[PDB]
Amino acid sequence: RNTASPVYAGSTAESLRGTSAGSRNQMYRLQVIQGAAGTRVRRGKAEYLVSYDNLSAKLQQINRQGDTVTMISLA
Amino acid sequence: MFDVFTRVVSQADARGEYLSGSQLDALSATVAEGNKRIDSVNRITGNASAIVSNAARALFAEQPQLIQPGGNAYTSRRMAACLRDMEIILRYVTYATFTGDASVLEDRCLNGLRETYVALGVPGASVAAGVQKMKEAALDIVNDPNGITRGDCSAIVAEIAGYFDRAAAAVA
Amino acid sequence: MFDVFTRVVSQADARGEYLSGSQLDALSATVAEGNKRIDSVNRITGNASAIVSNAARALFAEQPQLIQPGGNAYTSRRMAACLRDMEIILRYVTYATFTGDASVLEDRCLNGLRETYVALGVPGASVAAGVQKMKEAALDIVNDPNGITRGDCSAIVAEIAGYFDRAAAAVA
Amino acid sequence: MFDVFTRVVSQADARGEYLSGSQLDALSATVAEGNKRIDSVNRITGNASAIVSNAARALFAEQPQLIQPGGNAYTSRRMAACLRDMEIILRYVTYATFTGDASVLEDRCLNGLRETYVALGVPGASVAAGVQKMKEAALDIVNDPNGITRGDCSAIVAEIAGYFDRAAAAVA
Amino acid sequence: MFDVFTRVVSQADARGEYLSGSQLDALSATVAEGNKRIDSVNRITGNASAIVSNAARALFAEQPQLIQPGGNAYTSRRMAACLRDMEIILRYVTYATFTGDASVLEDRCLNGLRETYVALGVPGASVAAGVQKMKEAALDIVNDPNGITRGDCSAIVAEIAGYFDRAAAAVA
Amino acid sequence: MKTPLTEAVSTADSQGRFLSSTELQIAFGRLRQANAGLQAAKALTDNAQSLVNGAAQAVYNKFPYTTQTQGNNFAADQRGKDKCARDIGYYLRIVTYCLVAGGTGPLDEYLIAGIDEINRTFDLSPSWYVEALKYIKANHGLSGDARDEANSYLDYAINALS
Amino acid sequence: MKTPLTEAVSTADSQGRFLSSTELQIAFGRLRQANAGLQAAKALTDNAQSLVNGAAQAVYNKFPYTTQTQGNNFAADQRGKDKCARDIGYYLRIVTYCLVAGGTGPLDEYLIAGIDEINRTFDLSPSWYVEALKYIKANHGLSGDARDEANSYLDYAINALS
Amino acid sequence: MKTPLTEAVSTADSQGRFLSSTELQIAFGRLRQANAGLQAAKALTDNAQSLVNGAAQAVYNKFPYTTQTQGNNFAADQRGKDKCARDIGYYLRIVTYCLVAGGTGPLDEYLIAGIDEINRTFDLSPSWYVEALKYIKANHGLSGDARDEANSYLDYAINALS
Amino acid sequence: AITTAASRLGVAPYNESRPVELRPDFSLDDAKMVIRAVYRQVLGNDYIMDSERLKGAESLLTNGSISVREFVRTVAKSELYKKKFLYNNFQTRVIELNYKHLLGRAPFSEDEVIFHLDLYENQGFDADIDSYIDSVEYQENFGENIVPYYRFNNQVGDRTVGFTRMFRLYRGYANSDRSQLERSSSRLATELGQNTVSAIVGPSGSNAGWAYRPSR
Ligand SMILES: *[C@@H](C)[C@H]1/C(=C/c2[nH]c(/C=C3N=C(/C=C4\NC(=O)C(CC)=C4C)C(C)=C\3CCC(=O)O)c(CCC(=O)O)c2C)NC(=O)[C@@H]1C
Ligand SMILES: *[C@@H](C)[C@H]1/C(=C/c2[nH]c(/C=C3N=C(/C=C4\NC(=O)C(CC)=C4C)C(C)=C\3CCC(=O)O)c(CCC(=O)O)c2C)NC(=O)[C@@H]1C
Ligand SMILES: *[C@@H](C)[C@H]1/C(=C/c2[nH]c(/C=C3N=C(/C=C4\NC(=O)C(CC)=C4C)C(C)=C\3CCC(=O)O)c(CCC(=O)O)c2C)NC(=O)[C@@H]1C
Ligand SMILES: *[C@H](C)[C@H]1/C(=C/c2[nH]c(/C=C3N=C(/C=C4\NC(=O)C(CC)=C4C)C(C)=C\3CCC(=O)O)c(CCC(=O)O)c2C)NC(=O)[C@@H]1C
Ligand SMILES: *[C@H](C)[C@H]1/C(=C/c2[nH]c(/C=C3N=C(/C=C4\NC(=O)C(CC)=C4C)C(C)=C\3CCC(=O)O)c(CCC(=O)O)c2C)NC(=O)[C@@H]1C
Ligand SMILES: *[C@H](C)[C@H]1/C(=C/c2[nH]c(/C=C3N=C(/C=C4\NC(=O)C(CC)=C4C)C(C)=C\3CCC(=O)O)c(CCC(=O)O)c2C)NC(=O)[C@@H]1C
Ligand SMILES: *[C@H](C)[C@H]1/C(=C/c2[nH]c(/C=C3N=C(/C=C4\NC(=O)C(CC)=C4C)C(C)=C\3CCC(=O)O)c(CCC(=O)O)c2C)NC(=O)[C@@H]1C
Ligand SMILES: *[C@H](C)[C@H]1/C(=C/c2[nH]c(/C=C3N=C(/C=C4\NC(=O)C(CC)=C4C)C(C)=C\3CCC(=O)O)c(CCC(=O)O)c2C)NC(=O)[C@@H]1C
Ligand SMILES: *[C@H](C)[C@H]1/C(=C/c2[nH]c(/C=C3N=C(/C=C4\NC(=O)C(CC)=C4C)C(C)=C\3CCC(=O)O)c(CCC(=O)O)c2C)NC(=O)[C@@H]1C
Ligand SMILES: *[C@H](C)[C@H]1/C(=C/c2[nH]c(/C=C3N=C(/C=C4\NC(=O)C(CC)=C4C)C(C)=C\3CCC(=O)O)c(CCC(=O)O)c2C)NC(=O)[C@@H]1C
Ligand SMILES: *[C@H](C)[C@H]1/C(=C/c2[nH]c(/C=C3N=C(/C=C4\NC(=O)C(CC)=C4C)C(C)=C\3CCC(=O)O)c(CCC(=O)O)c2C)NC(=O)[C@@H]1C
Ligand SMILES: *[C@H](C)[C@H]1/C(=C/c2[nH]c(/C=C3N=C(/C=C4\NC(=O)C(CC)=C4C)C(C)=C\3CCC(=O)O)c(CCC(=O)O)c2C)NC(=O)[C@@H]1C
Ligand SMILES: *[C@H](C)[C@H]1/C(=C/c2[nH]c(/C=C3N=C(/C=C4\NC(=O)C(CC)=C4C)C(C)=C\3CCC(=O)O)c(CCC(=O)O)c2C)NC(=O)[C@@H]1C
Repeated sequence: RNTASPVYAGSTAESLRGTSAGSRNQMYRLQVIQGAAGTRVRRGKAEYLVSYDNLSAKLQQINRQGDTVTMISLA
Repeated sequence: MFDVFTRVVSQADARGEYLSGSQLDALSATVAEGNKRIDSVNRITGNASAIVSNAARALFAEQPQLIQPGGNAYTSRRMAACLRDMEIILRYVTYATFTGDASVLEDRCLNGLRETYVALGVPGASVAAGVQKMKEAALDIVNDPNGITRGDCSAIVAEIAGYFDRAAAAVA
Repeated sequence: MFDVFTRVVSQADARGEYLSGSQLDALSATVAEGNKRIDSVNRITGNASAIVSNAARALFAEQPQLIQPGGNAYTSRRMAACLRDMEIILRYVTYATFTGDASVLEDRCLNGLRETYVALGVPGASVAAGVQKMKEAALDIVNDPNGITRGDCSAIVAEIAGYFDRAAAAVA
Repeated sequence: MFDVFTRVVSQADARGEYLSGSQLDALSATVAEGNKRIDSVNRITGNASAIVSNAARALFAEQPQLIQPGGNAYTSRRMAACLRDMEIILRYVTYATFTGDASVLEDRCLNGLRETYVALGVPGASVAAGVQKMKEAALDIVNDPNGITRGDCSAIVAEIAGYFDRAAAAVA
Repeated sequence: MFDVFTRVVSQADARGEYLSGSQLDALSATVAEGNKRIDSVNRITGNASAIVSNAARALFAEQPQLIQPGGNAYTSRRMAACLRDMEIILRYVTYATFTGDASVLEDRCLNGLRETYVALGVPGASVAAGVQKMKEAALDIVNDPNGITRGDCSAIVAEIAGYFDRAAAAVA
Repeated sequence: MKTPLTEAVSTADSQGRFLSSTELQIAFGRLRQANAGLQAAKALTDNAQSLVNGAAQAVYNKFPYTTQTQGNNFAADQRGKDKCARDIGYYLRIVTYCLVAGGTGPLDEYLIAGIDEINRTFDLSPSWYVEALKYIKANHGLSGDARDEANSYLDYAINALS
Repeated sequence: MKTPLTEAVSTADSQGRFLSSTELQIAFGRLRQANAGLQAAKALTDNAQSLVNGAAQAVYNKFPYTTQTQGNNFAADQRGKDKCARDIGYYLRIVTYCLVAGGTGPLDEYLIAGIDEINRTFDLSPSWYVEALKYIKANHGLSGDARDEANSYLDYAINALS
Repeated sequence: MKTPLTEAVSTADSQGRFLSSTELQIAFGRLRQANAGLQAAKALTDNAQSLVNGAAQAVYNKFPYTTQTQGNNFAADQRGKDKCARDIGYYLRIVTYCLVAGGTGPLDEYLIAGIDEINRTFDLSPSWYVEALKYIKANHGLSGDARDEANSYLDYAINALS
Repeated sequence: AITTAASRLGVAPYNESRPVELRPDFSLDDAKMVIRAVYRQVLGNDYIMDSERLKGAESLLTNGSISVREFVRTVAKSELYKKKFLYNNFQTRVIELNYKHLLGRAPFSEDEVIFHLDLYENQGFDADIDSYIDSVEYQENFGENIVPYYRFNNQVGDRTVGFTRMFRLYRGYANSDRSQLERSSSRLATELGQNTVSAIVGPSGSNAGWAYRPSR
């Protein structure tokens, strides 16, 4: 489709944890393609940062809405 | 977002400088154009539904592939989303005209829009054609000399055309 | 996060082994240093405001470009954020000193901090210089022989120095 | 929330009637007083901190039981909450002055406030005294003849006094 | 919540007084009982499952109407809720023993429990019977002279019995 | 940044609405005000050095210990005096931005947000700057709408510090 | 993990606070306990094979059907006996971790979280492991604080299984 | 409020758990500290009048304008002097509560929460109170654990003011 | 909607408000409005002191490191939230507060109390908080980027009992959850157990009989 993607190589994948990264202090970055099939959708491509404890719940949320997961990595 | 005034202020603060006399004079000239600016916003807004619907009809007439079955504007949901997108873009163009700065249009509407359309298969070039049709109708509405104090609105019309041009370029 | 004890446990569990006698002896030595560790945490915490403010003043004195108009520490919000960051890093360094393991500092504070600063344009080298200033002040406070039972605190001071050095390296 | 204009409109709509000529003329007289209204709002706002602090000092001087240990204004948290309450009531009184209608005070500031003070044990009679002190200071500030185009502000001052009286009555 | 120390502190602050010599001595006496208090908490906790299950089995034996079809403890969902409630009450009893103050038990567990059971038809008298059964078992466990440094735990035992009595009285 | 035009659009945007007569009236209000603000900004700018130096001396006169007491937070040396004149210059300059912008946005974004932390951290007394701002009010020489708007921002800063 | 030091820092971080006398007292409590905990771990480790083998035999003695009944979940064959001795070894080893760490964190993280699903899925009786834990309690020969802390973790596992 | 016993139960309650060896260790830490804290509270209480009066005079010496300048926020008259001695007494009394409670809880709840708003509203310099707290630190005469815990709360208040 | 009785019932200010959304590429002022909106909503309009602010969470929210929902989750799991609403309350009262704060509505049925009481008892407070925020209901109303708000108006999936119970938990604009007449007591323990409702009593100021509360 003649487009680019963000670069998450080396340490560029890292994101700040603080006290918001759950019990394991790990963040997961979910890149998705989404549309409006609920709240208004503002962007066709979105990123979500969720802790390990909420990673399962987030996948079902993305799944229930019919949105596509393009990449998941540790942040 | 910035307006015409805060844009100059932000640049001056980053340099630690008072606004120069020239910059103040330039903003006074902007103030002098205020009534014409307000009229242009009011005129586009008052005709917004006609501007969108007429442009959409003309767009689909010239590009029948959009509305044929399987077309990206086919089915009620996608047609509705399409008409919504036209209305959104026209709305933010009026916002930029009102503030006198493109930041509201760029930040809130156009940023990410090409990526959204490419991701979802929306033909951006067709969106650009629809924006151009809205541009033509909106500028004609602004330029109508009937029922208004006569004067020169070329500068305001040029500014509005630029916002439409940026919108057309952003999606294509 | 790990402390000095659970760090050894986690490594042992992954190997399916009981802690060796040498490993238990090493932890026993760590327990013998516990009072020195608590004093060092107390002393740094009791002087936290002075350490942050004195280091910040020295940083801006040596790097005046940070506070000039347009500088990254110019305006109240950005200065307040900068002082907040210095306190946060100090706080997490004291956390690592308390637990005896860098995991809390690395996992919660430093991970992704460089990317945050690069994106914002925060000069990482200047943050590292700031952290370095806090380090020298903190170690002097920890090493002060007055008003405390006298003894050799070189081990804990070396450990605290390493935590500060980790923070400087993570942001530079 | 209503303003001075929409208050009349709402009453007219509930009757299904156009505003009468008398009602339109009355609103025209309100518009003629608009500059005085804006000045009064500006003057109270420009002295808001002094009005709150001076009134609070006077209230605690006359009612030392509020600030002694065990008093409802004792401890920094309760004392700060108390000062916030005075500022909030003054802020909403300026809103009512700005809109020309008490609805914003009734709908938001005084809505549930008596329940709050009864539940917490806040002495409502003492809040009323504090509100009375702010009223006295505010009206003097509004009426100051210096540095303003001279004219009769009795009508706006009487209106502002009523909003203060409303707030004082709602709490005690 | 309050612990034994903060309960005295909160009372002193409301009076604006330093703690008296007798009050400090009383808290010093409480400290001397701390090891016994910790042992009592540890012993109840280490037998928590047996205390709850044995009490529940005893309760249903004396009161078979709870577990007959249609009985309030009948069905797995209600039986699980019943066992859960017994564990909750025991848990907060151990909390109160740990802190030396009944506030956590009152605030978290007993405040509203009677209203809940009355609304749902849970027989409060039978809950109180279960609580008493846990009390006799728990105090026997606390008083066991084997495997512990000998001494007088009557004061601690009396306090724990009071918390159980308070729980039973709250629901009966 | 709080200015009449930015708040008009932001409120409309939050409602997903085209601009209506309400927002146009906001624009007319700005246009009635804008020239007075620009002239006020010009007058303060032209007189900036006299106002800043006069304001700093007003602070030193009201709080003589600031020029007599050693310390990093005081003005007993040229270092401290230069910092103080700089700070007062920041207040005046950002006030002229508010006059240009037509709102407190420049003060909110550049100066007021976080000022409490700075003064606490560096042991700077808000009363010092209040005195500096009061001098500027008493000496900028504005009249009419220019005076009223300029004083609203100076009083806005004073209230933020108090 | 749930240990005094990590929990103290976690709670402080949630409030954005530096560590205070409360957290320092938590450290002192840990220091009072740690040497006894380390001594308990050494004693259990040195006696691990005797404790594990003894515990496995105690389960077989109390539940003889486990050594006589064919099935994947039983210990009638050498396969099942080895699985059983392995599991009891896991309990003892992770209990020594709790003594080293001064908390139930290792038991929670490694063993207790999810044990119910495992026992249900593979038809393993919790009562078997309760008996093994009871044997270890009765035979580790610890005294004083080492006994108290070790039995607290062994009871923690027993309570989780009941 | 933040004390070792309250924090221990708050952690377990948040987790819905019985108290474990972690929480028991916290209690042991409290018991190791408590007697020294009670001793410090008694010593400060017996000496409170001398410490408060000396602390107030130390502030007046360091900031002589406070006793020379007219204003409601200054101590030029007996009214302001009485207010000042009252405030310093509040700090000293609430510090004794921290020693009794074994944590900053009393300071957090009774004094520090909202102190910034009070000092701003009434134009009180936090530097005045920092000087008073430093005087109490240098003059309470405590030693050992009593000194350490007492100075931790005095420094805790100082840091909150700076 | 609610038009005639809106002001009387304390709903008029919320009729006049719009959801607070954090758009992509949000500005500085956008982040501040979210933080203010989250603190007012999630903490039940209690005054928040500067020492109580979650400065770290605010920083991450401002930086885009955490979304609005994750910021809401961070506030809800903080010691500030637990102090205000957990440690001094019956868990049914806690469940009531969680529904109002995080979902902007009152509990509908005893089943909700059963679910969240068991979830807290078995998995702890943090697990229970996740259940509200990761719920389908939260997803459909607020999603990733909108601050929770009171849902006074009728929606798909509503029950009428929810409307009447909202005014048991909401007691007016100039009020907080910790400053109501019933104080720490559960408002809905009896109503949920018996599946009953009570006549709506509006907030003080606009209703003379605002203080009516039945006896035991
Ligand atoms: C180009 C845009 C066209 C044009 C505009 C134009 N307008 C004016 C002057 C005014 N227009 C207004 C507008 C309004 N008054 C209202 O009450 C409302 C509703 C909110 C609106 C929209 C006003 C107030 C004025 C000033 C007074 C006047 O009527 O003259 C001018 C004159 C120059 C000026 O800047 O004032 C012009 C040029 N004129 C054209 O010929 C273009 C087609
Ligand atoms: C009672 C309130 C006092 C009082 C007021 C008063 N004001 C005016 C007239 C004006 N006041 C203003 C106000 C402002 N101009 C600005 O630019 C701003 C800042 C944003 C403000 C607040 C204006 C615009 C006017 C009109 C022009 C003028 O300067 O006169 C009057 C005169 C009558 C009128 O309504 O115009 C009065 C009476 N006067 C007193 O004596 C009271 C103490
Ligand atoms: C009534 C409760 C019973 C009783 C108690 C009792 N205990 C002690 C003394 C101690 N108990 C402990 C407890 C522990 N040590 C640990 O390591 C842990 C595990 C985390 C616990 C729970 C301690 C440390 C002591 C002090 C040292 C010692 O070994 O004795 C006493 C003695 C008096 C005292 O207060 O110290 C008593 C009386 N004794 C009985 O007879 C009751 C059945
Ligand atoms: C027939 C009963 C009457 C009538 C029809 C008429 N319709 C249009 C235009 C459109 N019709 C639709 C409808 C749909 N498009 C879809 O994709 C689907 C869902 C699968 C539906 C139901 C749409 C979207 C349009 C507009 C775009 C388009 O032209 O395709 C017109 C022309 C309207 C115009 O302005 O061009 C007409 C004439 N008109 C009558 O008088 C009949 C009684
Ligand atoms: C109409 C001329 C053309 C067309 C449009 C079309 N767009 C979409 C979907 C989306 N459009 C947007 C754009 C925005 N959403 C916003 O909130 C804003 C900022 C305020 C903008 C600019 C987005 C985000 C989407 C996706 C989410 C949504 O649909 O709401 C569609 C539907 C795509 C689909 O398959 O679902 C369509 C049809 N399509 C054409 O063919 C015309 C050229
Ligand atoms: C000070 C020595 C230097 C400096 C700092 C500076 N930082 C920011 C902004 C941010 N800092 C952080 C960092 C954290 N937030 C946290 O919660 C934690 C713990 C997990 C850390 C480490 C973040 C997230 C931000 C962005 C969001 C925020 O503003 O809080 C700024 C402002 C940047 C801007 O342009 O807004 C500044 C000024 N700058 C310097 O020049 C010094 C070298
Ligand atoms: C000061 C003159 C008196 C006083 C006041 C006092 N008030 C509170 C607590 C609250 N005040 C309010 C009021 C409002 N909140 C709002 O949002 C609005 C505007 C819509 C209003 C009017 C509320 C809701 C509270 C409770 C929330 C909170 O966090 O406090 C206190 C604190 C009481 C306590 O126990 O903490 C105090 C002290 N007290 C006096 O003695 C004076 C007479
Ligand atoms: C039979 C296959 C084996 C057996 C049974 C046994 N069960 C119990 C005790 C209880 N059984 C239940 C089960 C239920 N109660 C319900 O309400 C329902 C759902 C409708 C079920 C399935 C319960 C809750 C209990 C405990 C309370 C009670 O006694 O009613 C016992 C006694 C256990 C005890 O400790 O008292 C026994 C003996 N035992 C065997 O050996 C059989 C192989
Ligand atoms: C067991 C000995 C007896 C018994 C118990 C029983 N209780 C319920 C239901 C509830 N129990 C509670 C209790 C609590 N909630 C709290 O917040 C606290 C403190 C943390 C406590 C103690 C609540 C609120 C309920 C309602 C929700 C739920 O059902 O879990 C039941 C179920 C009743 C029903 O389903 O209708 C039962 C069975 N019942 C007996 O017969 C025994 C005497
Ligand atoms: C003047 C009234 C008095 C005074 C001033 C003084 N200020 C500082 C230091 C700082 N001042 C600021 C203020 C700002 N920085 C900004 O970016 C803006 C917003 C645009 C403001 C208002 C800051 C942040 C500092 C600290 C960092 C810096 O040095 O720039 C000092 C020195 C303090 C120190 O410890 O170095 C002084 C002396 N002091 C007096 O006695 C005057 C009465
Ligand atoms: C002494 C170092 C200096 C000084 C003191 C001073 N303080 C006030 C007024 C107040 N002080 C407080 C402080 C507290 N109230 C509390 O409840 C607590 C926590 C338990 C504290 C720390 C408050 C709230 C006030 C205002 C209300 C009151 O007056 O009680 C004054 C008078 C200020 C005024 O304008 O009335 C003074 C003089 N002033 C100096 O110059 C000393 C160096
Ligand atoms: C190391 C950088 C410096 C140092 C430390 C040191 N401390 C001790 C001993 C103790 N320190 C404490 C600490 C406290 N007691 C309390 O009540 C509190 C307040 C909550 C604290 C922080 C304690 C309890 C001891 C043990 C008793 C004792 O005083 O001896 C030592 C001695 C060896 C030891 O580890 O115990 C040392 C060396 N000494 C230096 O010279 C360094 C500058
Ligand atoms: C029509 C025949 C009559 C009438 C109706 C009327 N109702 C309302 C407002 C509400 N109606 C409800 C009812 C429900 N909400 C639900 O979710 C369900 C169950 C699933 C029911 C039955 C509610 C809760 C409201 C208030 C909230 C909302 O409207 O969203 C109104 C409007 C009231 C107002 O605007 O103030 C009206 C007009 N009115 C008549 O005169 C007819 C007799």
